[PDB]
Amino acid sequence: NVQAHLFVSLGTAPAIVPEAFLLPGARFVSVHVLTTERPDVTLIREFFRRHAPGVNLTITRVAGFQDLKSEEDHFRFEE
Amino acid sequence: IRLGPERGWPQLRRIAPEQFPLQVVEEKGDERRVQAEDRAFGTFLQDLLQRASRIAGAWEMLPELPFADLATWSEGELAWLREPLDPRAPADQRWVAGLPKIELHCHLGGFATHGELLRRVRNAAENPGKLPPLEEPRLPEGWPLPAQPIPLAEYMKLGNANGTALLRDPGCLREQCRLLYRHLVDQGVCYAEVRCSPANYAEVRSPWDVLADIRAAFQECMEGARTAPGGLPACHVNLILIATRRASGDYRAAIARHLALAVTAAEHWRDENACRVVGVDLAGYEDEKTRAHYFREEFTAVHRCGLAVTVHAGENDDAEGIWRAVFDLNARRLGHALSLGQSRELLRSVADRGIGVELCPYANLQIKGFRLDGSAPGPYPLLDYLREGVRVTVNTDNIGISAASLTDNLLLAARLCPGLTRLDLLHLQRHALETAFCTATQRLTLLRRISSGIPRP
Amino acid sequence: LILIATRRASGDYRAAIARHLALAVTAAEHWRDENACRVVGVDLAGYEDEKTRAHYFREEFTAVHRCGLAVTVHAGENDD
Amino acid sequence: AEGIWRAVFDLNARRLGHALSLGQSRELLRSVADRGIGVELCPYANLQIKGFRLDGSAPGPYPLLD
Ligand SMILES: [Zn+2]
Repeated sequence: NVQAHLFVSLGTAPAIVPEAFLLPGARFVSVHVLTTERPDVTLIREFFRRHAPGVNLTITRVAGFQDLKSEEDHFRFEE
Repeated sequence: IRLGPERGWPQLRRIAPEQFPLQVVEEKGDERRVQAEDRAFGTFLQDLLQRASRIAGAWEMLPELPFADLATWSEGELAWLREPLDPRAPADQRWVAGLPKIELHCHLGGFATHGELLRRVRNAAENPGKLPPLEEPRLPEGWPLPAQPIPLAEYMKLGNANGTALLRDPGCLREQCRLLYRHLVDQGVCYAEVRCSPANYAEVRSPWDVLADIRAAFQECMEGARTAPGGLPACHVNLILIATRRASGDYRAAIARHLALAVTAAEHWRDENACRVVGVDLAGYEDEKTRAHYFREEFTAVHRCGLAVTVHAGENDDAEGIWRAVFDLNARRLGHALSLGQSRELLRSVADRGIGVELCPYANLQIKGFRLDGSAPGPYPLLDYLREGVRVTVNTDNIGISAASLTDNLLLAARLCPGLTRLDLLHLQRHALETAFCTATQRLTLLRRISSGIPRP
Repeated sequence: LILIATRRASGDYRAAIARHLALAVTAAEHWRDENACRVVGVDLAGYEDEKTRAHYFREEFTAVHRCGLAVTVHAGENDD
Repeated sequence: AEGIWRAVFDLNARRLGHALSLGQSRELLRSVADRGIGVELCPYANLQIKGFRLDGSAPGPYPLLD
């Protein structure tokens, strides 16, 4: 009866968010995706456009994190 | 792979996004690039978890802590809290100066007796022509720490420049009240009870008028300083009227006058969040012939009307005067009970009944003499009273005559009894809180205010 | 003006007596103009019997006697 | 309440038993509260001796909550 929002992080390998959307028993609404600058999200958008219209997907990117070398960018990602 | 559910922390479950917002760099349809201005939430979470960990670490011996917030301190600070206080270290002096304090023994007529304060009080009179000529009694050599004690006569004569010789003028009295309140606020005191003798200042006015002026001045001072959270005055002041007893002369009609005035005034003003008359005091010259049980039929009316009583006892008398004050006059607090240790049964009775004891280190040193730095009057009984369970507090008595404040009094108390710790100072503050003449709501508010105001090392 | 201290057969009445005596003393000290309304004494009235005679209230009136205020007593209406 | 007042202020009692009439005098109740004097009540004995209403159905109300 709850809205049951889903929150997921995405790497350089897509087709994980479509998989995790199919939890056996959950009626997900407003899937949220958190990712970096580089990786592509066309596959996820096409999936949610063709198989689940009313789910209002949102995608968020961290402004200056594309690869990690020091600990500084991990902290900004966490914040 | 289903790991399971989670609960989280109660004060982070709901929170609000307005406190920690996100900044959008650029946005197309259903895609965003975000940025955080700073790392406030990280510090918030870190200190929250640190507080939780410290509270978990210190959960036992929590009933033994005078205040609850001490359970949020680290192990090192708690260990530092148990070490003997060092009066000579600047850090300890600053720590003592920063503590919230409660005052219970302060005479109004002995505040501005020397120096610039006397001149400021004098240059406020409504009738400067009637002012007595200026004169300042000369203090003994090394006055704050005299080499030899002096009797009470010289001690009282040391404040002849102020008091009955100066407070007949309404302006002088009003300025005296303002300056005392300013000093109390500067010292960090959050609650104080002030003793006064209004009938001594009435010559053309009635004692009712003098008391009304004093109460109005203190109330206006409280109204002016609405600092502190909740919109409450920085310092709260209540009043106690003195019944003075003398060696010879006419002094017993004035006593009845003060008690009647106190009863009427206590019934007059009843607002909880305002200056009020909360008790009576029996002070003055003490000996065998003027013991507390000779004034019982005068205090029967006060006992009928339900007012609290405090008695000066034990300063210049054996434990018999203390016993008579406790059991014949139904006293709730005791002043300068330096001879309480002579009787074990009386000490047990006082400890069991919860009767408070009030000591003034500087005045006691100046009048009786006591060894400093652990180098005959005997040892100063503060540690004995703490160990036996007595509700004992440290006060200032006469600020002007003794030339010392509450911070100096606490430091000198540390000097009189080597081995006194800072936790002992916190226990003294708690004792003063539990012994004060106030309502339960005010007591709870004061406890909450004091607990979250103790500075860290 | 004269202020009454009332005694009753049973109940709570002594606190009111002490209150009235203290108020009388304070008021007599307050207003002192000769050509004006003034409080000039106290009264001991109310229920009277063997157990509520005058000598049971001496300690309450010692203060009135110290302050020098006149006293009048209801006596003899229903007693020997 | 006169007996309670005399017990408190003339015999220096530390606890009071069956002080059912303490509420008649507000000043004495305030004094007892301020000084921390204990009060002892015995529900069954008080009900059997003085009589008291049950379930909110003249001794008056039972003074525990007050
Ligand atoms: Zn004093």
